Amino acid sequence: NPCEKHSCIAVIDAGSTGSRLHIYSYDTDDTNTPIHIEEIWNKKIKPGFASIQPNSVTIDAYLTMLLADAPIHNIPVYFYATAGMRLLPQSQQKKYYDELDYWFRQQSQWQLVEAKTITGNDEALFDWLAVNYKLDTLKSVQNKSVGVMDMGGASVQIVFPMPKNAEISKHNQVELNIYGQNINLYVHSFLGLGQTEMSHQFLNSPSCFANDYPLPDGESGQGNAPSCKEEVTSLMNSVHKVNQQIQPLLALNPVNEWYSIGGISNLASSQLFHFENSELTNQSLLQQGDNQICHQQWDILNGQYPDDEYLYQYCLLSSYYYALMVDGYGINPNQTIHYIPPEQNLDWTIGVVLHRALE
Amino acid sequence: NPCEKHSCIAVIDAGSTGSRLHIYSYDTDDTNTPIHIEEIWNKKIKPGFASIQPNSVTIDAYLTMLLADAPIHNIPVYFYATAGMRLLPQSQQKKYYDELDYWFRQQSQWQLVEAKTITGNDEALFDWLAVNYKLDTLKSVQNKSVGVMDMGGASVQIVFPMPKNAEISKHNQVELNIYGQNINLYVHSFLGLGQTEMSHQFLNSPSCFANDYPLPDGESGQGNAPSCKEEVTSLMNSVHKVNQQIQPLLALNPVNEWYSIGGISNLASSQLFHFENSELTNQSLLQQGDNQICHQQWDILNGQYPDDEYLYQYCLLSSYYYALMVDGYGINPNQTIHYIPPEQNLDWTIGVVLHR
Ligand SMILES: [Cl-]
Ligand SMILES: [Cl-]
Repeated sequence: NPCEKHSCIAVIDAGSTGSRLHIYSYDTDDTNTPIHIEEIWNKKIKPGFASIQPNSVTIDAYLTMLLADAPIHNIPVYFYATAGMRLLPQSQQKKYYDELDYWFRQQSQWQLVEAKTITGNDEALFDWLAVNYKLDTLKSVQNKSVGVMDMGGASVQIVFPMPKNAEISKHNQVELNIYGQNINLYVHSFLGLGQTEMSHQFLNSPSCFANDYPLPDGESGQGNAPSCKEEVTSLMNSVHKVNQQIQPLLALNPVNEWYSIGGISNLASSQLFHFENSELTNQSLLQQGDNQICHQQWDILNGQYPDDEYLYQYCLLSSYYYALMVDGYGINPNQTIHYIPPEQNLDWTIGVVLHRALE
Repeated sequence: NPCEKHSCIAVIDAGSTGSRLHIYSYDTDDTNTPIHIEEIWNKKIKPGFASIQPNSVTIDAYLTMLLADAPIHNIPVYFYATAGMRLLPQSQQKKYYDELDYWFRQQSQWQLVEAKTITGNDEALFDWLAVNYKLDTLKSVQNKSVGVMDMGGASVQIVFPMPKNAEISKHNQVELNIYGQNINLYVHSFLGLGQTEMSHQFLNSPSCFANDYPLPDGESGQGNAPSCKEEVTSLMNSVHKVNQQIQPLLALNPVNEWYSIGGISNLASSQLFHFENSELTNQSLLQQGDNQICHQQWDILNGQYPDDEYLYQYCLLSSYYYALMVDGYGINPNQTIHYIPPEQNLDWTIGVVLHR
């Protein structure tokens, strides 16, 4: 038991399709920042916390199931819900936290520090911290601007270095002091551009599905990644104005290197795709998606990759990631995007180890 | 027990936000078509069926919560799911039906006749039938065109009279016979344009919420219904193409009387709005939404109307209904829109009684 000799905390990522408990051990350096962060337990249950009934019987069973079988007890716990909960009226969110806080108060082997819905901005901050901890770029001043994108189930985040600026909302900027240095980041998140929210507007678009895929309106897929990508661009830009919001900032604050986590890692490392060195370009992503998925017959594809649960959306997702990065964020279609290998299955929770404040 | 003296049927509308069980008694006329339809039981539960974990304990508990206290069990059941399920691929929907079928194989009072996800087009037909049955316009050849809109949580339906049309997907029209008259309807369902799904595109848009309402990203609302409405219009027309599909057909087949069911009734009959005779116009809906929610200080307005979980959405919803009906369907902003009083809890299920 490492928690007898090292600091440990638990961080629960309560996301849209489940809740994932992580337990991290670590030490602290002379700037009192965490170092030697190690994950010693990782367990996910379904479904998403915001999707269960907010009553004591249900929440109690859910929390019990999540915290069952934990090898370590008697540590602090941070329960951070993200977009799944952000989608609910705040008076509904309150019932959940009331019930969960109550559950924690009537037991004494987990010490609940905080249970709340974090903003997409806090979540972007954590995204940027987790990736840069892994790349070991936090301890020393960086010459290169590292940008991070999180392609999540229920929101997407973008975050990159930017100097303190009086003309951008203060909720989109974070200044942090970590390892002795000051880092100033622009943070942004989008709910309606999450994969779930975005997909629910295109399920009847034939260009976004493999040929003969049955669309819910009774028509057939006729997959065409560029056509699908143009349609998704209308959501990005005519509706959400991502281009107007994000392209001026990246032009004034260039990113030297892009890293991504979330669904993009999962799609890119699927056997339908061929990428080396855990990196892709948007150009290649769209072309591969169009050739490998959009232009194939659904039943053949489905038969060839069984129990591959988001397969039916791969044509749409290829197109949507392009539309988001290139048409929305303005990123060159030939620029390299690093993705964190999906085996490490990284989420933003390491950022909570590193940074315990919120907005 | 009214089912001793009359035919009865149970019809569940398993929509995106909840399922509503209705039990209807009825007699029939000389064609064996239902008449004298009365509702004898109405129970709603939440959340939507398609949103619960598809394992057997969760599905069985939900069906029990829906059906077990019903006062009559030995009757035909039609379980029709709609847009909540349309959001899921067929392999996921199958899991839900397999468990559901099993639960019915165990409760052998109920006679499950069908449990399936219906098409948006069948749903729209049901919408039109249910509303016209209640208005009593079915028994005779109407000299006016009655249109119906169903403002659901995940999809929205529009349906109105239109003669056969070689230029229109036959997915979008239906001929029906009822009470011995033929009627052709145009039908259309727009998936993702229901109020819940659509609201998930706008929760951080300051134009769509009361001044200083705290948005999920930490920003403040800065309500302005024309700005909100325009954003919603981009979803309707840049993304979904509603105007291009619907406006030319209403131009050629005008509707004299629009009726609506679903969320518009709940919004319009709330205490924030002032409408008489269960009808509104879009122009009045937008202006009242704009003046009495969008342009209000949130904390003050919230303290003024305490009893009201959805109040904070009224800026967005007023702007949305306007975008849909006026910018999407092309309805004159001054044309009366009748909405069914919310206390009737009218959905499309009367249509199942009538057409199966
Ligand atoms: Cl549909
Ligand atoms: Cl947010």
